[PDB]
Amino acid sequence: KPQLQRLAADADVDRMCRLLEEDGAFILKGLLPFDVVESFNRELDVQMAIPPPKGERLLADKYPKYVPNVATTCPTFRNTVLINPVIHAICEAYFQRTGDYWLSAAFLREIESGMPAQPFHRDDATHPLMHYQPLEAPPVSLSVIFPLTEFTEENGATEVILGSHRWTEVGTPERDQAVLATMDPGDVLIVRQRVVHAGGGNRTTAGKPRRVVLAYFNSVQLTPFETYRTMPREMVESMTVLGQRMLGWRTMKPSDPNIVGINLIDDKRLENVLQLKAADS
Amino acid sequence: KPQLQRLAADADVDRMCRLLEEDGAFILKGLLPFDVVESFNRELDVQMAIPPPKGERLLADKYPPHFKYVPNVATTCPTFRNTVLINPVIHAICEAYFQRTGDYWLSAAFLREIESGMPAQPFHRDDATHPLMHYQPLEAPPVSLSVIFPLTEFTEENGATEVILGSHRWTEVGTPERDQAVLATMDPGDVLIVRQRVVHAGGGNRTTAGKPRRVVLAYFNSVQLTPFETYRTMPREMVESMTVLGQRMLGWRTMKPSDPNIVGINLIDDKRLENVLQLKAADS
Ligand SMILES: O=C(O)CCC(=O)C(=O)O
Ligand SMILES: O=C(O)CCC(=O)C(=O)O
Ligand SMILES: [Co+2]
Ligand SMILES: [Co+2]
Repeated sequence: KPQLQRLAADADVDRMCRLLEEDGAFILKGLLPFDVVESFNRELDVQMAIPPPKGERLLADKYPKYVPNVATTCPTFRNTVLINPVIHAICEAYFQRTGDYWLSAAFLREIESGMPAQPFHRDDATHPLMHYQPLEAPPVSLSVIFPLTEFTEENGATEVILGSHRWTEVGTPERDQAVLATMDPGDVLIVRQRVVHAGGGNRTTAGKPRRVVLAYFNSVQLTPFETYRTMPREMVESMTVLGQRMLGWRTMKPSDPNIVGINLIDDKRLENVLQLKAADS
Repeated sequence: KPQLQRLAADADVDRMCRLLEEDGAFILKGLLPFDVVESFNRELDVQMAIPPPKGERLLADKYPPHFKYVPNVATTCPTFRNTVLINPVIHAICEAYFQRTGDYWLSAAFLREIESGMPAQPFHRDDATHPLMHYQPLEAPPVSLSVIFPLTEFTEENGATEVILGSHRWTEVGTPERDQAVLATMDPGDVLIVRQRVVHAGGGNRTTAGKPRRVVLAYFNSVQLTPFETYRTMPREMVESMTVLGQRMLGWRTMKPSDPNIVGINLIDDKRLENVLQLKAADS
């Protein structure tokens, strides 16, 4: 079976745009240096050391390993991994027909030994209107998957069904129609809208949990699933302009016919109503 | 030639949804009281009195000088925020119309005040703020609804909004002629409700004496779509003054798109936005 193509971090973005249309996904090898991986990894340990919260938990009081919206608690994500110039090179070429994009969610899944595999899916459930966009329409969503520990056949490496954005519906494919996304920490797996995929769980026995940070970059026409509006101004203003636009703190622009912009108030740019400073203001 | 159907404010909502299905639009007669209309205009007058720009006007700079514009009236006009925006007949229509998509909220609400001698608007669909709407099949769950408020009477002379009935079924907006449209001639207090994908335009003000035409447009869209105007800079005493419904409309609460989204949207820290904010509301 044709496997996921592996490209170097400085590969040709024109080539990456062809892989996403042909196969539906590709892999960047070693996009992020290991010490950025280790920084992010030690910042998530801090979060998994947080006391259990004495209130509701939307996806977590839903179940009997989860770190939501990692951009607000891990400075390594929001100030390094969020603004990776290769990723933004891929998003600009990918989103060229639909316009500006921003971060709709970024969270952590940890999969301990003995956990079952994840069902086949598309990342289409949060904004169900995507279910009804035809294949030829400008894409509105792009999945960016960061292995924080090794992805293996044995620990549940993500399974991607190549070319499956051409199916109208998911149905119920069998694990054997997919290929594995084995990767080193620092690698990245990019997944096109409508491509069927599934985490593999962790059939192992010895205690080594698989770690994956999942970032969904959507058209700015699509409401961010995570709202980053409660960040402190002081944390917001030490980000770059690029980061603030991802986290929804600036006015944005879908491609024409939206000839004005989006996320604005007082007929002014949100960053000017708030008089927002930025690290690269 | 068939016209827009005027209904009673107390009309069955199935009747309303039905007319949005085949005609694409209809009018409610006498939804808002006159006392509600006159103070909205007073508040708009307070805002119209303000000289407008020492600089950039994102929307107003983008369109010819054929109208005057007051943006995001929910933040400056108490009558809209506390009465018009939470009108139950408007919400009965929305809850029935957005049944398949789940929660809806307010993408924008603004005043248009059109001066005599301005030319007619061109026939558009309101699928430009979110261009992905062009691509939904007609039969897919709708994600946008336009609510058009006469703040003066609408007449053939002042430019009552021109609606082409059934135009949401067309493949393309195309090259439409004026007498394809029927006029939403209305009096202050009525409401024009216009389904997604209906082709339409504001008329030219061909009056010679009297006050300009005023219309307030409110766009309710699925909570899946990003609001054009963001109400996140309203004062906390102002937002806590609103009702739960009013706060859900203006983006201050976690919302729920239909399944397969079984979690929601507009949340943080895996909790509801209003919980994280300890947000009081007027009726909870
Ligand atoms: O766990 C993985 O590697 C896949 C996660 C995923 O695709 C999801 O959580 O939707
Ligand atoms: O409907 C009206 O009269 C106002 C004009 C309009 O529809 C628009 O600006 O989109
Ligand atoms: Co997924
Ligand atoms: Co319009």
